[PDB]
Amino acid sequence: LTLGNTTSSVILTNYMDTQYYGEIGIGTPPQTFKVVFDTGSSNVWVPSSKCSRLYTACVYHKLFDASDSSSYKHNGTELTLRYSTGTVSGFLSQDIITVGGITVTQMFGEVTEMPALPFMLAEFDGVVGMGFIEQAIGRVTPIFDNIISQGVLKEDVFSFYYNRDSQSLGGQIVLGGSDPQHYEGNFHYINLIKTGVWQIQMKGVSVGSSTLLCEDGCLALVDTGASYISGSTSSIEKLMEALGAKKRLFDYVVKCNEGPTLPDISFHLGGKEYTLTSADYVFQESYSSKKLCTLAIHAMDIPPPTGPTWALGATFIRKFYTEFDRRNNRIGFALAR
Ligand SMILES: CC(C)CCNC(=O)[C@@H]1CNC[C@H](CN2CC(=O)N(c3ccccc3Cl)CC2(C)C)C1
Ligand SMILES: *[C@@H]1O[C@H](CO)[C@@H](O)[C@H](O)[C@H]1NC(C)=O
Repeated sequence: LTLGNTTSSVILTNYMDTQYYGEIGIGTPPQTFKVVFDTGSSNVWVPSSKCSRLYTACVYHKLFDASDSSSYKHNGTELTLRYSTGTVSGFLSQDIITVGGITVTQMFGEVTEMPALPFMLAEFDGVVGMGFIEQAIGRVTPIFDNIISQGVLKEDVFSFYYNRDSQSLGGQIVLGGSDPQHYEGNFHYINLIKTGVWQIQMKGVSVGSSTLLCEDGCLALVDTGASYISGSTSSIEKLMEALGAKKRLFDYVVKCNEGPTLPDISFHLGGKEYTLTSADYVFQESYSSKKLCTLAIHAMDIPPPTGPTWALGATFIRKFYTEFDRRNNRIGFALAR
């Protein structure tokens, strides 16, 4: 493990508080893509020019054209990424990828099958997984592992800052460090339950005074690629019940007036109590009683080995700056400023 003296940031754009993405270039000359950085997976993919135009999602995103890249190297083995809320499919390819000014040779998936629901709902074109090789499909090396192999980063860590807001910085990732301009107080760490997955032990979840949730203990996925906080269907039904929340098709709501009356939600992680006020988790876009406001906390059942498990996504990261320590297998939380 070589540690140099470089640091890179990626500027992130915030879309509707649910999608955070920046820019990467692929090939010679670079073909730019908007991608999301997902600690909850470990592959890289962008949609491919070879994606049937009968896939509307492809007609609406940037497509990588190998035949315009003088650095592309063929491989072609099949690939399928089955995420919690949708699937993509295609084949492996190799080329140069610029990310934060760092240039790295990388194997990625050229997706030739991307469903309208949901990809038609995506602002970005692709994903850059920030997880370990233990979660990478097709045994493909992760892009951070590859960057780490170059020995240029100060520390074997990267940090996420998601702003709430929308002219202003949308978000920011620091490869090989953190940006103290974005957090305050001290960091506080937790060791990953295991290596291979950005997940940690969670002691309890309290809704207001009356602590409903996992009084015993549970798992928490720290997930930069997720818009919401998610828990087991079971856990979430009880959580929601105590908020007077009404469960609809894909989300929970409450009469827009009742939003601010909603109590605090805390999550106990290694000693500190991480609390979110209603303003932190409601989409207050009205104050009327005649209108339903949505909650940034979904119900989602994740299977073994990973699940069952809570997910802490953009709803949480927005309040607490997050550093992913690969060297020590821990995750620091600080108060985002
Ligand atoms: C292969 C294996 C590791 C699966 C387990 N990992 C996972 O499911 C990932 C865990 N992090 C979250 C991630 C969210 N996905 C869900 C998804 O639909 N996106 C999405 C989000 C918002 C709008 C539109 C879209 Cl499309 C974003 C995105 C990133 C494609 C799935
Ligand atoms: C895809 O990469 C793997 C991993 O090294 C390799 O064995 C395989 O031969 C590649 N396929 C081709 C056709 O280049």
